[PDB]
Order: sequence, then structure tokens, then C-alpha cells
Amino acid sequence: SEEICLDHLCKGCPLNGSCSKVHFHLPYRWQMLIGKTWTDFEHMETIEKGYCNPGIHLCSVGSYTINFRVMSCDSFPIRRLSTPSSVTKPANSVFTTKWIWYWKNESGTWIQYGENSNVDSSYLESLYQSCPRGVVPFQAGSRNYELSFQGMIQTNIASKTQKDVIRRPTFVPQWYVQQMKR
Ligand SMILES: Nc1ncnc2c1ncn2[C@@H]1O[C@H](COP(=O)(O)OP(=O)(O)OC[C@H]2O[C@@H](O)[C@H](O)[C@@H]2O)[C@@H](O)[C@H]1O
Ligand SMILES: [Zn+2]
Repeated sequence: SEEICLDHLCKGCPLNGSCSKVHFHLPYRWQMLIGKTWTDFEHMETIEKGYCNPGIHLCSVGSYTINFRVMSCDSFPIRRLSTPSSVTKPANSVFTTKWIWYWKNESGTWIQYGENSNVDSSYLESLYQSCPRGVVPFQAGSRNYELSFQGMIQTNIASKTQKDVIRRPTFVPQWYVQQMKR
């Protein structure tokens, strides 16, 4: 499994070293692939802070230049392990990952769904979890759209205009993860 263990972050994982899940001190783990071994980056929090900004697809960390779109760096491929999505666990599970869904508007900027769309980030995330190849119809004002997960785009069904859609976590710094563990 590539899923960061929630129990290890909170009160503790009873499975100890035999847990099938990943045990890490953060709810995210950023890694590069060198040979046949995934290797931890050094400045995970800086990378995560860049990832969680939807208007940022480039992140220079160390000598590395990271491209989030492609999930590679220099030439090497990267990945972000994660706790489960927050819609998959009760609200008590404070270490779940909260995924925000955004669309890019006329004026070039990223607007959160719900901020007006009749779908919000929890809606879309829930559908995306229960069906990642889905197409979500929705309405905004008097206009009607379809959001294609597998394409990560929204299309106005009348004019067929397309707009990008992006899914990124909310950021938590390590100091706040430590506060949550108190
Ligand atoms: N998911 C959304 N949620 C809220 N508002 C949205 C969303 N997506 C687009 N909009 C906004 O609603 C308006 C509609 O834009 P689009 O539906 O993306 O595309 P389009 O219908 O081609 O643009 C409208 C224009 O096209 C012409 O047919 C007509 O003259 C109209 O002025 C724009 O202001 C756009 O920024
Ligand atoms: Zn565990």
C-alpha cells in the first residue's frame, strides 16, 4: 500500500512494524525515484507548500526543479504519498488530506468550486473517490457544465468552451502537524 497510516500519526498503530501502510511523521511524503528505490526529498514542507498552491506548477528545491503537472524533476520521476482523502473518514480524523477543487476563470485565476457552482470541493472529491472516471454535471448561474475527472476539465455543454480543473490539498506545516498531535 502507498497510503500513509492515520493511526501512526494519531494515537498509534497497533500493527507496529507489520502494518501494510506507510508510517511517516507527516500526512504527506514527497519522494524521487532513483534506480529502483523511492527516495525522500529533504524539504518536504517547501515542496508541499508549492504543490498546495494551484497557481504554482514549478518548485525549485535544492538543485532540483520540480514540475507538479508531470510529477517529475530534472529527469527523475516524483510522487507524493498521502493520508486518505478526508471524505473517506469521519471529521474526527484530523490527519486526513483535504482536497480542494478549482477551476480557472476568464481573468486567469483559480476559483474554488462553490465560491455560483452547485457543487463544492467535498461533493466533487466524494464522487471522484467513488468514481475516478466520472463526469459530473453541474450548473452555475444559468449555464450548465460537465466536469470530466479523467480529463480534469470542465466543458460548458452549450458553447463547448473548456476550462482547466485542478485538485490540490490544503497545506499543513510540520509545526501545525505537531500541534494536532498534542
Ligand atoms: N465552474 C464555474 N462556476 C462559476 N462560474 C463559472 C464557472 N465556469 C465558468 N464560469 C463563468 O461563467 C461565465 C461563462 O463562461 P463559460 O461557461 O466558461 O464559457 P462561455 O459560455 O463560452 O462564455 C460565455 C459567453 O459565450 C458566448 O456564447 C456568450 O456571448 C457569452 O457571453 C464566465 O464568466 C466564466 O468565467
Ligand atoms: Zn500503521
